Amino acid sequence: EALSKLREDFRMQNKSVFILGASGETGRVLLKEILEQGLFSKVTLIGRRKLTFDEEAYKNVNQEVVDFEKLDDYASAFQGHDVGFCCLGTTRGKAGAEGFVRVDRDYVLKSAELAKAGGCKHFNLLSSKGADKSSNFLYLQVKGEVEAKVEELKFDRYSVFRPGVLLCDRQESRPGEWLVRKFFGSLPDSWASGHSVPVVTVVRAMLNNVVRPRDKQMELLENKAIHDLGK
Amino acid sequence: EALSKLREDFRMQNKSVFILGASGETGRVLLKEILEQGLFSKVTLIGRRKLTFDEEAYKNVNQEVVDFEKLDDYASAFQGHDVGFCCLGTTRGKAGAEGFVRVDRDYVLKSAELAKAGGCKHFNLLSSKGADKSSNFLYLQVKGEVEAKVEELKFDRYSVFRPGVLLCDRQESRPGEWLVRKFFGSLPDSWASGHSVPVVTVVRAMLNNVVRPRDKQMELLENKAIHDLGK
Ligand SMILES: NC(=O)C1=CN([C@@H]2O[C@H](COP(=O)(O)OP(=O)(O)OC[C@H]3O[C@@H](n4cnc5c(N)ncnc54)[C@H](OP(=O)(O)O)[C@@H]3O)[C@@H](O)[C@H]2O)C=CC1
Ligand SMILES: NC(=O)C1=CN([C@@H]2O[C@H](COP(=O)(O)OP(=O)(O)OC[C@H]3O[C@@H](n4cnc5c(N)ncnc54)[C@H](OP(=O)(O)O)[C@@H]3O)[C@@H](O)[C@H]2O)C=CC1
Repeated sequence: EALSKLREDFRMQNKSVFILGASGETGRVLLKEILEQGLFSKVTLIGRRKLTFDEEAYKNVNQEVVDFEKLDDYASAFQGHDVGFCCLGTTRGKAGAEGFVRVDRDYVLKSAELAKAGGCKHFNLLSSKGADKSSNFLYLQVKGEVEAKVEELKFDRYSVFRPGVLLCDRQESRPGEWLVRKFFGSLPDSWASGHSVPVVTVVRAMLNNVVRPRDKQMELLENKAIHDLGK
Repeated sequence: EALSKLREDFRMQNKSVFILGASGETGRVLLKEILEQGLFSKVTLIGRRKLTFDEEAYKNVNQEVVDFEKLDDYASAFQGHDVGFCCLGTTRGKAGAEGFVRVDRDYVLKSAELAKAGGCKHFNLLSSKGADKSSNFLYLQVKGEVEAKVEELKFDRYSVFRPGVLLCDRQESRPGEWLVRKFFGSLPDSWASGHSVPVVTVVRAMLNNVVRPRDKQMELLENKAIHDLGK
């Protein structure tokens, strides 16, 4: 109800959004929810390849195909958007150690830099629970490092999300949750919420947050807060 | 290619199929793949509630809404199908201990009994890795018990599938796999396949198996075999 009011006010602001990582599993859910909620008057995807869609609402989605190795040459793709969401990410297994840093730190930071120069007022970064630039684990070290480097850009509003392992298709209430929980010991039915979170809940938290009036310059939501806001 | 030949031969046999648990996550993927592959000339869902669908192919799907507490009164719903798939299942958290036994053992066994009496020649049961009727863990004890009780019905062909924890949306190649694997230690990139499996792979294994000519009266596929056959 109050949230409904915030969404209406937000739609009246005629805001545009750009998304990095829309082809990914979190990104595709974010795009779908953005279209289902009709929060933005213009939606632009920025990525390495053109995507093909099903439903009709996708017909109005703009796509900017870029070469991340020469991103500066595609600076125009980052011009004029009010809000940005970054769901890009790879793994060491798929890209090697250096390739992982290249995507999760370099491409993300460069994109953020171009977005700031392009007028973006609210940048949203999908990070991970445990992000720590001092970590000895490459994945968490890089997440902590890129969080800090994007903070330095000083967006009017910067939101960092640190979800636990991403679930899908109600895994949290299906038999697999019982099997995993039992493997770890005699635990309470709410144990899973501490280390995991459904991707739809993460997206709902991101969009419920986007319609709240800007307050603090930097917001960082840990897994519990994501569960609470993504209700 | 050889598999393509088996599928063609199977379609020429004009077989009908019934599915229990089509509303579930594995069941819905099984139904979708059955329609996409066009393996059966008649598809019937048996369950506690009527389901509503999207795509056109679902228009020919028959639905039998039954009361599992009085299943004998719905014996006609099990009449005449050649193949049956059971993807029913609940949890202790959702149904309590007795309620879990009621669904996973009682409803499943009763359904199998009615299917056998109804002429079903090939019954497929979705069980779990670790199923053991002697287990001290309720979930695995019940899975092991119902596997044995259905074996006693002596279907012409009985296939039991024991998948590890069910994944979805490429979780096996996304960052969550790296996080979970690292939590467990320094492990090889193929570690996850030993304890988990994508639901689509499970369904593909089930359907690749269904088109193979009957050989042994009972077949039991463990997680590795499911990964291999569900390629
Ligand atoms: N999955 C999980 O459990 C968790 C994930 N995270 C974080 O959330 C974010 C999203 O994760 P998730 O949705 O699972 O990721 P996915 O693997 O589903 O999506 C990854 C995205 O990044 C893009 N990408 C990857 N490599 C490149 C590249 N070399 N060049 C250009 N684009 C690239 C992909 O594009 P393309 O389709 O072209 O490859 C895709 O859009 C990541 O930053 C991840 O670290 C946080 C907590 C847990
Ligand atoms: N998820 C996992 O990781 C694993 C699952 N398994 C096994 O695979 C099977 C399928 O699992 P999964 O797809 O995740 O399950 P889901 O929870 O997605 O689906 C469960 C199904 O059982 C039906 N069901 C549950 N309770 C009742 C009831 N009281 N009366 C009638 N129908 C009921 C559901 O119907 P409705 O929609 O009406 O509730 C639904 O069709 C289960 O037997 C599970 O134990 C095996 C290995 C791991």
